[PDB]
Amino acid sequence: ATYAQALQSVPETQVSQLDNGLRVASEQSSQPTCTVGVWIDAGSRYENEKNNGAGYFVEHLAFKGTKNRPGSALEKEVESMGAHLNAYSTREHTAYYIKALSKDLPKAVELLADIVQNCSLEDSQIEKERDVILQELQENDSSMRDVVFDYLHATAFQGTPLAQSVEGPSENVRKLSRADLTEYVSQHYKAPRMVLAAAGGVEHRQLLDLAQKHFSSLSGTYVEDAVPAFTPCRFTGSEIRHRDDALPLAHVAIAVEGPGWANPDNVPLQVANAIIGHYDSTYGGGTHMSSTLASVAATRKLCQSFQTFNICYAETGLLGAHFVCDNMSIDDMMFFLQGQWMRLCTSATESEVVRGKNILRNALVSHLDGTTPVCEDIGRSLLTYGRRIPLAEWESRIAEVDASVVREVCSKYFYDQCPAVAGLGPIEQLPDYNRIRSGMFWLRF
Amino acid sequence: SHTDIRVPDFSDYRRAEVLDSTKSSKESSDAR
Amino acid sequence: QDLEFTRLPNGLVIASLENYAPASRIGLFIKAGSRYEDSNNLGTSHLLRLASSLTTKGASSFKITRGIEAVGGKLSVTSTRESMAYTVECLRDDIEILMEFLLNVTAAPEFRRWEVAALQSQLRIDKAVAFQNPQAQVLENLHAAAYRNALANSLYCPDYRIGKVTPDQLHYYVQNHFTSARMALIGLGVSHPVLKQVAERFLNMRGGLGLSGAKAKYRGGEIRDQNGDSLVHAALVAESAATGSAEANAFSVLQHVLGAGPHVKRGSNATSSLYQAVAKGVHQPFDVSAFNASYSDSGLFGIYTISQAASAGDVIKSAYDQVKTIAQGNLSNTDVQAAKNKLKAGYLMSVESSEGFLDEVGSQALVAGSYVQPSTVLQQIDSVADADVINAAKKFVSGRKSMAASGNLGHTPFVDE
Amino acid sequence: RSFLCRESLSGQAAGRPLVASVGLNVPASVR
Amino acid sequence: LETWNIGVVLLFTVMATAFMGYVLPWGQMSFWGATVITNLLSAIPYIGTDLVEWIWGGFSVDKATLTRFFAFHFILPFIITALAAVHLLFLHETGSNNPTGISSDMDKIPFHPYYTIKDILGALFMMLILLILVLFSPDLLGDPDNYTPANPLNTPPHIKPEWYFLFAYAILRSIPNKLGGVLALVASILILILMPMLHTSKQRSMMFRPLSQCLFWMLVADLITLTWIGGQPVEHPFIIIGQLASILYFLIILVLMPITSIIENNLLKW
Amino acid sequence: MTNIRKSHPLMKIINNAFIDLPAPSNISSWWNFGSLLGICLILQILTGLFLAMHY
Amino acid sequence: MTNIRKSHPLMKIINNAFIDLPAPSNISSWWNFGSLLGICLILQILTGLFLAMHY
Amino acid sequence: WLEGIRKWYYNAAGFNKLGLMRDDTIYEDDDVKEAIRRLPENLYNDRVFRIKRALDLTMRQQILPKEQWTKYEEDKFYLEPYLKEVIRERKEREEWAK
Amino acid sequence: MLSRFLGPRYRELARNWIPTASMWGAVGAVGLVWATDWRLILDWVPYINGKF
Ligand code: HEM
Ligand code: HEM
Ligand code: HEM
Repeated sequence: ATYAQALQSVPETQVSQLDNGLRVASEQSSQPTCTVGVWIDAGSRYENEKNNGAGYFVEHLAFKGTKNRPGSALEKEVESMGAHLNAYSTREHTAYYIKALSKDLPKAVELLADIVQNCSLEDSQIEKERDVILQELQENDSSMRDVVFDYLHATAFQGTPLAQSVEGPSENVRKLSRADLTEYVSQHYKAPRMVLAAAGGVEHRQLLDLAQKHFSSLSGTYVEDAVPAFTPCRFTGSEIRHRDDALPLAHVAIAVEGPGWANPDNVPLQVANAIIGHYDSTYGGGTHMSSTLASVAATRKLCQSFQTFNICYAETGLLGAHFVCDNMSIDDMMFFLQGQWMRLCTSATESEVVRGKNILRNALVSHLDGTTPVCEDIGRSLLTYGRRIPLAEWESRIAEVDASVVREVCSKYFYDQCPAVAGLGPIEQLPDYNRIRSGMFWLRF
Repeated sequence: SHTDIRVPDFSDYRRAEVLDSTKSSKESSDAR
Repeated sequence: QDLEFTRLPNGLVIASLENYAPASRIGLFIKAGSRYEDSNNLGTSHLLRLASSLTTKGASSFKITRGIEAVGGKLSVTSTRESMAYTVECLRDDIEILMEFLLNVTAAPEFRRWEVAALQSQLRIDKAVAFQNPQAQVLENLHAAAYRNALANSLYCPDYRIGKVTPDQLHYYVQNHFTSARMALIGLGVSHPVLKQVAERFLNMRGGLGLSGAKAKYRGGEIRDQNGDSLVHAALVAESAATGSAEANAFSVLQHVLGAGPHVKRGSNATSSLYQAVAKGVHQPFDVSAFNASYSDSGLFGIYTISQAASAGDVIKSAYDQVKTIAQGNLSNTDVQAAKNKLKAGYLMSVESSEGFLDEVGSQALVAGSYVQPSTVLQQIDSVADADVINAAKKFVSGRKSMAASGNLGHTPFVDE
Repeated sequence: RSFLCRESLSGQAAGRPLVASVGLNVPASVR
Repeated sequence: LETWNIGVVLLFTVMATAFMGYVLPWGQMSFWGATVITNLLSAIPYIGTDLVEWIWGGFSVDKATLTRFFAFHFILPFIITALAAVHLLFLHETGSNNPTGISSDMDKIPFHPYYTIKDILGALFMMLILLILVLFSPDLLGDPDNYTPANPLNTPPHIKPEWYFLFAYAILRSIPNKLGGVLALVASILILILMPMLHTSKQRSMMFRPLSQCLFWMLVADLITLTWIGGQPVEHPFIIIGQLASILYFLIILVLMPITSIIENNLLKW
Repeated sequence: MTNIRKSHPLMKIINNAFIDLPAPSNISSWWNFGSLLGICLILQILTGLFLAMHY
Repeated sequence: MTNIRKSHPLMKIINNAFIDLPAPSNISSWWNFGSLLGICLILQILTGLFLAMHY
Repeated sequence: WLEGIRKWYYNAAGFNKLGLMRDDTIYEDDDVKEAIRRLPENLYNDRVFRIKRALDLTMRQQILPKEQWTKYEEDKFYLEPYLKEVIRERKEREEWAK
Repeated sequence: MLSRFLGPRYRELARNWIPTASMWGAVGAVGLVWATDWRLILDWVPYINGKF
């Protein structure tokens, strides 16, 4: 049973669609557990400056109380059958998923229907929840990677809804009344923009009939006329530096415009990203890792941890790197990291491209291990691509990637493109934006 | 507090083409 | 499409399952760890865990790193206080190369002097990074204050041994605790015959049961350290049973009756009796959870608590009183059913991931030596009655205690009260 | 991370013995 | 490598400066040696002729060339000083090499109390030699015909350059092909650039390499032979001796030394 | 409070050049020619000047 | 492995004196003259030399 | 035979007169420098002292008495295994980069 | 030396940098012809040859 044989044997992703529009998608297997969740297309992108932070508030109040389950009773039902209920809200998607046994499927779907629909939104709990978010804002302020990435988004997509943080400024969260949230729920928690996903010991017919008998009350209209449209977001190459010398370590994230969820150029670029690799001070590979940047960093003890990212939204993305290093390394990595990118833009050997392809295949096949990652994959893919990409298709697209393709796509996205630097901490040594932009092009090429 | 960090408007200094919510940074990158 | 559990004459147990998954993981679980560390070789296990890439006999460090990376596989050495689990994952068409790599690393190392001297700094780096989470310090001091020896030894090299672990210590540890009898070879995504071939080809050099470690004795002391953190991390435990007994399952059920780990994100733990009991009382940010640790010969059971510095004395007290109520027969059968359901779900849900299943099979092979399907585990869990939980609570309450704390201990009570 | 809320603090307690893990291309982890 | 290459550049600059300086006093030797040496650049293909007319500032070494060489001889030594400073910088980045050829980082002594006085003694000895030369026999290393006003309509019986150039001039005379002669003239100095590459011996110095020691002294004797050959006119048997010496110089540097080092390592188990 | 020998910029350069520069112990006489070159250069720069003053 | 601009000895001096030298960001045009003088010096050294070849 | 020529060469080389061993006279390139770093402490200390004594003798332009000359038979080969391993590792790196 | 630089991926890098190096050489050739004012070549370019 070779790799290829296993790929065309992975269960399918049967997809259905009720009349209201809610797309039901399941993925049967043999495990006695399951993971059923609803992936809505809410997020900070669909939020104006007046109500930014509504999605976070709604996610907070989702599990608090319902009309049918008054409150803690919902938590009691979730805990009595051993299910773990979770929710994650991002800049584009917001989802609720219950991790429960296969036998508890009829009850779990009912619980998700109650949350996404008959949410109480009691004013007393709103007031209680108002402080919690404020505390969580300070906690996130302590999370230096998160604040650096929020700086990245703010300075890259400036003047666009994407620049808005998911949690929202700590002024909107102090005025968000019940009225603002109710419009968010009635305007974004709609059936067409919803995917009921499940994976594990789930039967697609069972999921379809449970959806028909529970989520039928979901509405597809948009009240009077208001249909929140998709606003394309401009990427304005800029920089932001919040220099705080008290911070022990300096975080710098630099990213250029990457593609959207469409534009198969993601597959080559990811391979290119895999060639750059990722490093942490506790790796153990040392001065032997195949990635040139990782080997240099380990040899000279340059950084504490650098990671390459390919954050991808519907029409644009932030493709680049983020590294954590001391005060007297920030410039040096700016030399090497950029020096790495241009190498892939001018001379990418087939050997390292094969290595990147293998790394990408491993990442994809490993990330889809376990019911919860599979459910997340289904819910995210149905919203981004409109269909779950089978692993065989991923394998084919990876196979079509070679050295010339990587060079072309990198030169198309990396070469001579203004970056979106964002730095925090003792970032004095961080090269000036003109120096970074100059480093974005090579005088040999 | 990091969520309260909003970039000031640069529309005064911004260059002609890149002045809107339209993408204008990929297709007009070559021009500028 | 099933799990074979062959055992060799040497003692190696080869377990293999062909799930026809796109990827494959091979794990070598050795019954070696901190508990098998005498007073002179402390920290050797930590260095051995860190020395997963040093130059072996037939594969240099450069070749090992490059070969594992070209396939894009991963090589982890997950370790506990009683077992060290080497693990390698990659695509099923390439598993043989990294199987050879893993077998060279685990059965024929060289431990060159310069490379070990280089790894000495990684020892400290890893210890600091792992200790950035307060739970690490408290959980380590808990064993240090509970067990006289054996399990008391830390997973991390003590500060005075950083820079002193000689290669001779590593060689002694390998050819004393890596013998065939105390190892298990588990494979997910691979066929049994090839696993048997690689086993009898490489792991057969080392035979016997190896140097057996000593038993664990319950000292029942305190290790309290003050480190300025506003949050106090207290942990009060008592000698529970050892895994593989009905008492162990009773203690496990008691853990979920008391409540351990949230189930609803940003929830309130309605069913958790500890959280509800403490809530009546301190109106401040806190957390309290039952804590069960099951080892080969002994085990611990108690309460772990994160609280504000001033209110800690209440949280340790009130939560403790809650267990007292359970000891006096205040456990309704409904809570027993809820705890059994939570425990069954938690077990079935930890074998969900392929890595989780691999670790479960490795632990079963190392400790018991025979695979048990989840149905039998659930049957054993259901065999637990209320009287067994009520005992377990009696054993916890009416036994010598062991407290480990952290943070500003101005108001944290001592074990005597 | 700094924790100053019940909801954020929830789950930070420990109920299973400490288990360390290091890798070759994966950062160190603990549980 | 850096210090050695900078040294080669310094050698070229010093040789050019000395050539121009000897042109300055406008003797018979001066004028005629300048004409003979500059006329080599006519051998360069294509541009060569133009180049000569460029450097001559006209059609022959004349009024223009004298002042031009004066200005160049004035400016060049300061460039030599700058290059010497760069040379000392590069050498200090690594430290000097002892006669044994082995790193001496353990037995290092401060420069001031010891090598300043050693260098003072060296300067005293060199001043002794130079002052003997100037005070007792000044026109020993020169040529008497240089004490005659330059007359372009008559040449001296012999046209020889200064002594420190004859070693190369003989090489020039070896090859009848004029362009080949100029190329060998340049290569005779540029060989020092390739010299670091040709090093094949496991050891660094020649302290423990007797075979290479005999080879090195063969090279020194060969250079002395070329210097002697340069002075004598182009007649039997100086022509054949000059060809043999010129061949042997490159044979020793390029072939005999690396092969000797290769045999050398084999003679010592490595 | 410090040596102006090893703190003043020019004096620091001179010190690292030929005052406290670590030199090999067993340097033979053949190395003296290094300085014997520089001194010659200085002399050549000196006398040539006084020649260009009447040439 | 390392940038030549900040590892090569001569290039290190050039970098620390003309490339990565931290200069104030608000120096007016009056600070340009320090450059011009130097350039003028070069020009004076240059043209004068070409004057020395026919004077 | 050949070994007689090799012994004659060892005698005529001269590094025996200084108390030096064969490996002390080797040029210190990057491979040799890394090999020297890799040496065990007890060998490294003797290497450093032998080198320093030799430099002292050459500074005073002297040699040890004939009795304290490293004999050809007694000329051990301490740096050879470490240098061989270092060269092997470098060759592996170059072949992988190929 | 040359043993190390003779490789599959080394020739592949050479091939990658062939266009840039070749047309850098073209840059040099055009600059040399221009600065030198090489009449032999400049007599064939249409507009420029009118200068002579
Ligand atoms: C302008 C004339 C020169 C001056 C002023 C000069 C200056 C110096 C000085 C002062 C030293 C240190 C003393 C010494 O080791 O000898 C030195 C070292 C050196 N010079 Fe020169 N030098 C000149 C020409 C050359 C030439 C022509 C070469 C060869 C191409 C050269 C190559 C070296 C080398 C290799 C060293 C290091 C010697 C060692 O480490 O043992 N130099 N130079
Ligand atoms: C690099 C060091 C120098 C060398 C090797 C050098 C060499 C020479 C030589 C060989 C001559 C011809 C001597 C003769 O007539 O027989 C000469 C002449 C001359 N040099 Fe220099 N020179 C040097 C530096 C300088 C400098 C720096 C100057 C200007 C300050 C200078 C000015 C002159 C003048 C004016 C003459 C003509 C006077 C005469 O020839 O006697 N020289 N030089
Ligand atoms: C510090 C920079 C310099 C200054 C300020 C300077 C200034 C002058 C001035 C004012 C004159 C008179 C020009 C005239 O009246 O026509 C002059 C003439 C001359 N300078 Fe300079 N000079 C400098 C550098 C040099 C250098 C480096 C050289 C030699 C390479 C040189 C060679 C001459 C010569 C040969 C003349 C006479 C020809 C003439 O008068 O134009 N100068 N210089």
